[PDB]
Amino acid sequence: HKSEVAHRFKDLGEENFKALVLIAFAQYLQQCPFEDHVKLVNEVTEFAKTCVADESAENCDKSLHTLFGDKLCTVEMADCCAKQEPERNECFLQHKDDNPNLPRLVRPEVDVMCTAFHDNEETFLKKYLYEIARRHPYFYAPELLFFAKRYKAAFTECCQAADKAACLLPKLDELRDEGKASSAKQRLKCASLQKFGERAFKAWAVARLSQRFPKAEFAEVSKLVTDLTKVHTECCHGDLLECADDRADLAKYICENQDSISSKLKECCEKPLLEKSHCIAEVENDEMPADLPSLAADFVESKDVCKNYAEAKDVFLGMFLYEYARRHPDYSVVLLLRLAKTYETTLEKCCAAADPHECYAKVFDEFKPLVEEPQNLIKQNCELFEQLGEYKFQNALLVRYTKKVPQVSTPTLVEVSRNLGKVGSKCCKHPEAKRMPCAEDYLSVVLNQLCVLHEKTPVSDRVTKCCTESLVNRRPCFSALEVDETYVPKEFNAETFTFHADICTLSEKERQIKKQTALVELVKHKPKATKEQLKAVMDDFAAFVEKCCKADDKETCFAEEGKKLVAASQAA
Ligand SMILES: [Zn+2]
Repeated sequence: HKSEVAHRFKDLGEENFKALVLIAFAQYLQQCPFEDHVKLVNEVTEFAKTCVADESAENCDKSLHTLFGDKLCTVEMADCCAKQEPERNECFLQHKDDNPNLPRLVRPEVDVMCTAFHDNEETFLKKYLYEIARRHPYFYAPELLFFAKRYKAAFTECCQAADKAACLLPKLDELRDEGKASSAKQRLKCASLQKFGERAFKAWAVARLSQRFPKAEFAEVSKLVTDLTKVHTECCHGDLLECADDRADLAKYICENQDSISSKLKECCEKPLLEKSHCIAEVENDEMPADLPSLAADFVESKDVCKNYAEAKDVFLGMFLYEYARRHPDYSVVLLLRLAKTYETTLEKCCAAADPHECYAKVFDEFKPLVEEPQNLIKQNCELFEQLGEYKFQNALLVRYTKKVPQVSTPTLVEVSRNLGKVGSKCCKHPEAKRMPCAEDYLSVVLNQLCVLHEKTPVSDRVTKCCTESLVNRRPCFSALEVDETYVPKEFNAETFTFHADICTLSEKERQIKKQTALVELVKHKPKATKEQLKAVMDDFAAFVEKCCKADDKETCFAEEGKKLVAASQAA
């Protein structure tokens, strides 16, 4: 590398460069309007084109953070812009806002959108990136490019359809659902790297890829872990151009040699660049090879265990996890990492003592309770889900987690508990030998969100403990939280329980959030009421809404009949 800017302009290409730069600025300055970033991205692009012509031109020598940050600083920001590199980039990164409280964007009419798509395609698609990047500062940048590709394809197709709204809206809504999920899933990776370190990510990545590619050798898996670690490190540090290039190259590497890795990549490697990576990242598990011995020979019984461990602890323990993860796709990543830490801690205390086998021989016995514990949670909560349904299952978990940590803000409790309820719809449909991976690694994402949303405004000593103590053990920690006894009941507030005619016109998603926001506030006001008791109060609520939405005058029904609800409720 002689001049870093131009180099990335050739590798990635103008379309992707411009995109990735727009995403970079959007994530760092989330409050600034669209027209400002467009001007900055344009000026970097035009600048990069001079460096392509001449790598010896003025300022092309500078680093990408310097080039990016100087350009943002022509525009929170005033704090960071006082600084030099690299502390400025750390500032910018610290200043990322998870819930920026931008308005949930209202979509124009489909006829209006398809006009602007044809008349100004470049603008229309640029504004998509902008708006998603702004609300999801931790979004996997190369992924978001693929989202833009899908979003583009949607209009090319549905704008030339007989019915446009019937074509377009279910595609765009489906796409927004994936976005939120991807975003949350990626927010975990960054949190893992940034709060727990590069070992956490490396250990995570060994487990996940070993499960995925069991016919791959250890040395082959360890390479893909190094490459995948680098890619997310760079993406989570704001090196978006370098992340996307390195990710692209890890995809060409894999696809070149599927034989060394897996048999499931036949279809993925016959796809466009953006879609290619997505496919690999989300590929099914390859068939575990049949001729695999017991793990106990090399790792429990052998006479050179402490010898091979002491020679290379991270090599050896990486092999353990490799060997254990490749033959247990039924286990969750985070379950596997507990066992890798259980086996780690055994070898540290016991290689020291002069009787090594006597301790080390009965290690696998320690795993038994760690494997049953998640399986018990999934069997039980999926039972509950299948019995109630998503909405009521959310309502139950809402009561559960509010009773656990009633100090947490109501938007967070409601958003988290709602997303905890979605595990049921995602994972319980699958069979028992494929449930824990789905479920427990989803809960990792959703709990990380509680942690992240809570991190900025900490009001719960329990949530801080469970979030900080161990990345791997979080779900056990949170599950183990019994109902809080210290909590003083919050005093009745008439604004919280005064509802308006607005409720009738809303969506089914939007409607039930409001009702769930009440149910938390009920649990916050009256925490000693049972799960049965509260049902009867929310019963009367729903029927009150129902009759006032069929009213001639809706305004007056919601005001007058509403106060009789709060009177009758507060009594019981
Ligand atoms: Zn960086």
